[PDB]
Amino acid sequence: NYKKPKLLYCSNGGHFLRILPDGTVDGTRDRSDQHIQLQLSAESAGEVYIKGTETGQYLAMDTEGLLYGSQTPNEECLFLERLEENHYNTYTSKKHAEKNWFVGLKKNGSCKRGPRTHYGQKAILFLPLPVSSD
Repeated sequence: NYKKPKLLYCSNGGHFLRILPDGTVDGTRDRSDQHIQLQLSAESAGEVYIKGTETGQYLAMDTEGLLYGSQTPNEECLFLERLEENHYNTYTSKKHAEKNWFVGLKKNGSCKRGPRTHYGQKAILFLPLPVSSD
């Protein structure tokens, strides 16, 4: 299990985080979706980038709290990872950390924008899962 892709499974409705070619970020319940394979890479300890391998885009959060796919890994692409007691993780926008804006998905699969997210919500809980070698 060395350097293989990962999925991020959201507790809220069981959606996998999805980064679409047009830069849309949402969730899908379809675990065989073509746009859910991710590479999580660390910067400093507890800082991560989340890259959609099928498009080459990095997960980013804009100044309004909306998730989008960025072709370039810039300041808006860094997230602070925390490991909750329930074994799911949360991801906080580093650039907007003072606002406590999380990566989040609604039960309908759409992005729950930064200001609509809230600590303790199922919307913000993501479990990293493997993708098989082949």
